[PDB]
Amino acid sequence: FVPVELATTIPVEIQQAQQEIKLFNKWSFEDVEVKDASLVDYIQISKPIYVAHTAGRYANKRFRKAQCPIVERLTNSLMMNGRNNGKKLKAVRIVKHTLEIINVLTDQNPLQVVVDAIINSGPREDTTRVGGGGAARRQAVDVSPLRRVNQSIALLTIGAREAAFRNIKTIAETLAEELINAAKGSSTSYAIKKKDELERVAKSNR
Amino acid sequence: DNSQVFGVARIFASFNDTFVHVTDLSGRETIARVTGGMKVKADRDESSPYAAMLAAQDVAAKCKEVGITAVHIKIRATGGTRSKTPGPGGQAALRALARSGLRIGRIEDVTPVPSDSTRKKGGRRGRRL
Amino acid sequence: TSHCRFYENKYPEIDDIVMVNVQQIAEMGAYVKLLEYDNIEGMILLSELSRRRIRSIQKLIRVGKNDVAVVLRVDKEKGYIDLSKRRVSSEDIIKCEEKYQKSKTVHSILRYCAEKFQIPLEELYKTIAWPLSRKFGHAYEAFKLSIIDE
Amino acid sequence: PKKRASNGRNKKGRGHVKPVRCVNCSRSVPKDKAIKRMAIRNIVEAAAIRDLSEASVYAEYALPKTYNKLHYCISCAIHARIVRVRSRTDRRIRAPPQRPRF
Amino acid sequence: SKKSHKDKAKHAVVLDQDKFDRIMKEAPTYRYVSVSVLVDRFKLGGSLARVALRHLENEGIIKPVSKHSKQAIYTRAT
Amino acid sequence: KTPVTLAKVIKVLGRTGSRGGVTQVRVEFLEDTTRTIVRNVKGPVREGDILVLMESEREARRLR
RNA sequence: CUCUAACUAUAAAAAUCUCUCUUCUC
Ligand SMILES: [Mg+2]
Ligand SMILES: [Mg+2]
Ligand SMILES: [Mg+2]
Ligand SMILES: [Mg+2]
Ligand SMILES: [Zn+2]
Repeated sequence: FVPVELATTIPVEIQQAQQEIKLFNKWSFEDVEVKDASLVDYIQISKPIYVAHTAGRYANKRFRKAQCPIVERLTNSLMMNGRNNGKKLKAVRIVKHTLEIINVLTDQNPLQVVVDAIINSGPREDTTRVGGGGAARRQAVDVSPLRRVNQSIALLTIGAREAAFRNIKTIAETLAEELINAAKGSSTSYAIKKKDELERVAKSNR
Repeated sequence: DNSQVFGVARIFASFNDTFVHVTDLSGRETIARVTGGMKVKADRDESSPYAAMLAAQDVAAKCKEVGITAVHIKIRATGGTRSKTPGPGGQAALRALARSGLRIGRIEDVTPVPSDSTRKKGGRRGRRL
Repeated sequence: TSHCRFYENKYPEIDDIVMVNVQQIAEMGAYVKLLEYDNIEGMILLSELSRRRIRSIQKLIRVGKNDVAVVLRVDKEKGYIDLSKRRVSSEDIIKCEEKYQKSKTVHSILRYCAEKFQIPLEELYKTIAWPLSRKFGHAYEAFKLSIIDE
Repeated sequence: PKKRASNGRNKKGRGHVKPVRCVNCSRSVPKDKAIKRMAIRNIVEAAAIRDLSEASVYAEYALPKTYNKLHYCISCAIHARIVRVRSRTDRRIRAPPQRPRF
Repeated sequence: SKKSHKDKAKHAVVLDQDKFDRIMKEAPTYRYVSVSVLVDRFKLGGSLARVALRHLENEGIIKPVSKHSKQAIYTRAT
Repeated sequence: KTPVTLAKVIKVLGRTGSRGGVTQVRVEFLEDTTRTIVRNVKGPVREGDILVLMESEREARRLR
């Protein structure tokens, strides 16, 4: 489909008609929908990218952190444990594998799956340290949408890591199965389990 | 006069464990005494506005069940010798009774004010928290 | 193979008093197992932990021991328990301590029974313990009358 | 040293005044050194008037106000921020705080 | 600390002919196939998990989706 | 009975709390353009976000 | 050179303290 001759031969799938930017030349951001009306404008699927790693100034300002592609935030949040703080290449490989797994499990183009998992696992009510010293209490507070996104990412990656620790299963696949559980209300997911626990503590302490 | 069968909610709002108690016009016939400490667990939060909404919503449900549709309000603090000031919660109960279906009219305060008697509890130097 | 809860329904009930074995404490208390009902876990929350002020979190919990408990709202969809420790009446603790030990002995006997017969506890409690609890209100009184009357 | 020329009492020519109990801690204080506030408020808070306004019989109801003085012992008056600890030359200013809104 | 895991072998170190039958008719009905899953079904120890999985790529029983190391991702011939 | 409602913040009423990490805002509901309510929020918000409120009428106050 | 309208809502507990005190004249 319209290949261009040059001195250097770019491969088939890279050169064919790729004015249709894809995540890893595989998964498209088109058709990806945001279910909850709130967290739109807090996830950047509108912006297409060819890799999940773009080192840009995304933390100098108050809110430019939201312009980050959601997949890159997930990547950057995979690397925990201190020892593995850097090595983004490792994180991007793991997330690429996990996208492939989601492509396997329930074909549903994986980006929609991860976005839905992000939306679902957000805790809409949190608690706050309010009780003064003597009669300590737990106050119930509403939560920021951006904080819901960030919290969802953190709980997902924490569940993935704790599933992978000293475990034969790998990080890529544990993350994948957690995302699958989180797309629906599968409470088997650790992330949604913690989200439920937090919601319940907030509710019981209205 | 479109057949609004009337009631009086008579919220008694203290500085702890407020009350909502809907009764007939004469006040002789109670409907859903259900109170603030009915639906909260802390026993410190009995005065909290959330207790007010919970008590108010359930007594409103009982109100619809029985048939009462319109309500007059007798807001009452502890009154007497104690603090003369409406309880923090009862206002939230008023708001909830306004919200949940019930028609409201003729707001009144009936806090019992004494004519200077029955020496207030506490001694001369009073509470010394 | 320990399973098959002590009373009629698997999930706790309204304003019921139980006892808990505690294992783990994260931030807001301890979501830890039951041994009065099946083996499910439950939240003990710090604002509702002890009569005195909560000065220490390690002393009053005693991971791996038996403790009083009351359930407020039973999650009869998935198996969650909201549980309390402070609001149990002083006379209520001891009478539940009975009920709890009452329940434990029947299981202690029927455990030995299952392990020697390799039949899962569920069938034994289905066949024996439940009709006894229905007939005499307690399987312990049924066992005592079994000793006396065949 | 005499802290206040007006002696901080406002009795000045009465011998003795009947005592009045504090509203918070119930400490009895002379009815003149008895810092006192007109607690006039609408029976409903302005934040919740609208719910009342459009969900009530008797179109354009009065929505009355509740009236009462509050009498504090000066200890409560200071701690509950009713009265501040002012400065020296600013003590002899007795005009209320410039009519809070005008 | 104490070896309170109470874990047996929980895998298979050397296969059986019956185990080979298991894996052969097992490629169908498992749409996601990885060395992790193969160990997860108690049937492969893991050292030979990759060995067996690569063997499944003899008749094209399971095509690769991504043949990177550190894992193996495959899906049945359909 | 899951009345998950949405409220777009129309104005931010300062930051409160002993920690100082909570922010009170005035939010106008996405539906029912009439109603506004003041509520607490944890985490950064700016003029235009959409708070997901489980509960609607629990109008919290300034918190110490 | 004409005027007098708004308003909220906290308190748990915290005892004691060994020295060593030293100039201003151009
Ligand atoms: Mg004091
Ligand atoms: Mg004279
Ligand atoms: Mg004075
Ligand atoms: Mg001493
Ligand atoms: Zn006082």
